Amino acid sequence: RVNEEQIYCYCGKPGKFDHNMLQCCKCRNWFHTQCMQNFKKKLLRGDMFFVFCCTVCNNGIEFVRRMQIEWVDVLHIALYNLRKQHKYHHLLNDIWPFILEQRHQLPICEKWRTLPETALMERLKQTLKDYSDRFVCGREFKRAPAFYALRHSGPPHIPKVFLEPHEELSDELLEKRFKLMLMP
Ligand SMILES: [Zn+2]
Ligand SMILES: [Zn+2]
Repeated sequence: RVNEEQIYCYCGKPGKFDHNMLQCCKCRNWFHTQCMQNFKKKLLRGDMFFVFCCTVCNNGIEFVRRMQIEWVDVLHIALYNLRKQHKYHHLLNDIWPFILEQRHQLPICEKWRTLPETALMERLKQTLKDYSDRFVCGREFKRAPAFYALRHSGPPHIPKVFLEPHEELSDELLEKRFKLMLMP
């Protein structure tokens, strides 16, 4: 009755989407990063912000590009990796440190990367408000609210990129068609 059908990589083994797996834009098949050619980077759980095209669809040349991600993406990644932390998460105590730890590693613009901490705090506070649909705000008794959590169980929202088989794989096309930003 309830057997979950697991998708498979071309290697023949199953896998998890939010755990080192990417989907080809052209063929729409899923691949283990290891089962890819020269992809060897540890990936935070939920972080799939890449544009991938396999060797089959791209004339034998594997195509990977890292996306440029916004603060909401960083926050969703933060809350997704933490929570899987025995209800909510204090902004200053649990969310703030983690982003600071990973700021260097995250695919964001230099402005975001080198942004002052006070200006960063207010920017993060507002982002969580603008994205109230994804983030619940929690308040302690007789305390200003400092607690946040994902309103639902899901991983970071990531825009789907599906190309026609005959289309060029230019960064120009990806930005014109899908409104994406790519990390240089
Ligand atoms: Zn493919
Ligand atoms: Zn595989």
